[PDB]
Amino acid sequence: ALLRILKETEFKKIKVLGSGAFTVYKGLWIPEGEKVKIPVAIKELREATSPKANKEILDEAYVMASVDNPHVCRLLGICLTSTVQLIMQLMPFGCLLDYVREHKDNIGSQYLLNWCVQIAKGMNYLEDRRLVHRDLAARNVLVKTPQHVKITDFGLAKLLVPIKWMALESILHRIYTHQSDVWSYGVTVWELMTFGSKPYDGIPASEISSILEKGERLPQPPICTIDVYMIMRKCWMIDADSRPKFRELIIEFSKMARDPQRYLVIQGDERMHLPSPTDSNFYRALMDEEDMD
Ligand SMILES: Nc1ncnc2c1ncn2[C@@H]1O[C@H](COP(=O)(O)OP(=O)(O)NP(=O)(O)O)[C@@H](O)[C@H]1O
Ligand SMILES: [Mg+2]
Repeated sequence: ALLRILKETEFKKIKVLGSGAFTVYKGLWIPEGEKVKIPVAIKELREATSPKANKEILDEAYVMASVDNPHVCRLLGICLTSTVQLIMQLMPFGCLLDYVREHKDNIGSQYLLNWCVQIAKGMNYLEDRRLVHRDLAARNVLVKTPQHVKITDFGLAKLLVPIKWMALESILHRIYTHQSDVWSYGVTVWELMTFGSKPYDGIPASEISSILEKGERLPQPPICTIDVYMIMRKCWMIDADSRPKFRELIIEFSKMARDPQRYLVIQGDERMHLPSPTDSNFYRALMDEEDMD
């Protein structure tokens, strides 16, 4: 019941928001018998085969329609035609990568650390459900409000290549576990703490696996103390079961979000605080009524 099969005639694509490797549209759901048009997000993929890619897509979409977590985007509906179209809640703020990139001069420690906690809470839920993201990145974290981030694009990757966000065991042997997701998680934290820098900028993807084996890792971002950089460093250990668990990651960034400036050194950090409750409640009443935003 968590996945609504839609007819083509009851939703319309309107404007393109972006496109990657799996095209995302700002669209309009028209419920039958009504005069309202309800904004939705529509992701359309490449070609598809009826004699095959139907249940394979539909059965795995039911999995994606079952994720129930404040920090993981749920698939709401599907339309199975020549193409494949997935309908989800439109998030008007866009991805966290472009967000922190357009707001470099305005992301405090309280936000950054809280975003880590939220991403780890999302990722930790997927593990409790025995599910592997396969494509975690700052571009796959959506901004519902600036105070509430949600992971997106779960289970896309498996049903359909981001070398610079994959663990070595995944580049070399195509092994994808919850511990490989932790690697990608660590890279995402690096994108966030650099305000959106490209990982291994300029280095060809072909050569990433070698530099990992000789022990290149992403550099400690300026604003990071070694406590945070150590945590990052531990995500990219060669031995996957030496990497932190998502559940450990929640507790630690939570600890650090309780004294933000001791762990991140941002200029004027004292003036870029979280919203007052008043602002927070107004935000939620219009944009984010979710049970535990
Ligand atoms: N539900 C959504 N609401 C609003 N914007 C969205 C939504 N889903 C995706 N987008 C944006 O649409 C664009 C395309 O996303 P997508 O096609 O998944 O490529 P990508 O995230 O940039 N990289 P990848 O997912 O790894 O292939 C990105 O700029 C996303 O932030
Ligand atoms: Mg995406």
